[PDB]
Amino acid sequence: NITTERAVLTLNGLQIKLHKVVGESRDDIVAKMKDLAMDDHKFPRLPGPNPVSIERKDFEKLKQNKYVVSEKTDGIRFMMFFTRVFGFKVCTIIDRAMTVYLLPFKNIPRVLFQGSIFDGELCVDIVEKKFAFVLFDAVVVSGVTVSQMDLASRFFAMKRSLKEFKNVPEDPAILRYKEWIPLEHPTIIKDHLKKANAIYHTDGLIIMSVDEPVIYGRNFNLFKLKPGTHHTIDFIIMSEDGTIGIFDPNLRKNVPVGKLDGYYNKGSIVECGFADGTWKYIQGRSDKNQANDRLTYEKTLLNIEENITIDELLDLF
Ligand SMILES: Nc1nc2c(ncn2[C@@H]2O[C@H](COP(=O)(O)OP(=O)(O)OP(=O)(O)O)[C@@H](O)[C@H]2O)c(=O)[nH]1
Repeated sequence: NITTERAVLTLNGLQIKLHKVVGESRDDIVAKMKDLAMDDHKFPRLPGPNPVSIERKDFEKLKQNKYVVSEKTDGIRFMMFFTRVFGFKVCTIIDRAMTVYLLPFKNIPRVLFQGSIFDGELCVDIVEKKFAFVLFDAVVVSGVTVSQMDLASRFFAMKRSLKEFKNVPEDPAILRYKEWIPLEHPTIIKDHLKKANAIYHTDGLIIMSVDEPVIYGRNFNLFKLKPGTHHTIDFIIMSEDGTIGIFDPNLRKNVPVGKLDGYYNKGSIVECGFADGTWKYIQGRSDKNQANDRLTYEKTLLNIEENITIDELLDLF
């Protein structure tokens, strides 16, 4: 059988009970995905890109090349993976740390089970108060490697495979498709970004290359933008007086980086925002025991300083 364990994910006030696939069953699915996606990176990872924050330096690049833009859905990143394990057709969703859950839909076409790797976001539809799975892109469709084709081709492949799929009310996530809008259509982007934020929780915008193949991992040419200056970091309290630290993952030592005004419990993780020269407390995170790492800190500082906005960026076009 596939060894399961149950688990519940909470997003936006709503929760989904999923079977987390465990042990050797998890390991087989992962290995299957690694094969299908032809990924020979020695460290386990989803076959899809992780964005970089836009910087002022990239504005040139965007002006020379072709790019699409979309809302940055706030949810959990999942690679959706159709396959067969032990002869059985299995629809998995796998997260960035390579945690597998089954997510079953009644009417998935059997072609999909020849091997389909789609990328997306499990998220909540605000209007409907149900979960949605929003597809960004496809890497392999019905055994056919689509990743080296350009974006429209991949969507053409993905949308073809699902042409006959209909979601039934008892399915756990409504499947939906990211509507990608060309960066040279600002009025079409804004409207799309207005209508999108009626259905979903977003965290800005994603800007993606119209034609490059799929990148697995950090994609220096996939840019995210956070609306305005509202970036945060998690520090660890290194002293009861609020010396905040940031984690150096290769020292595995927390480095003293600032101080907060207040009394704090040493060892706690505080989410802080920058304002007027200092970090300010926003919320304590009882769910974390680790601060963010130096690179996220060094990068977030640059972002705060650059203060790119959605309106600057949308005005460039
Ligand atoms: N690649 C991609 N990611 C998208 C898209 N829409 C939303 N996202 C999400 O945006 C994330 C971007 O990475 P980050 O900016 O680090 O966001 P995060 O993983 O929520 O982490 P924090 O920023 O620490 O909250 C992706 O991992 C996706 O989960 C999209 O079209 N493409």
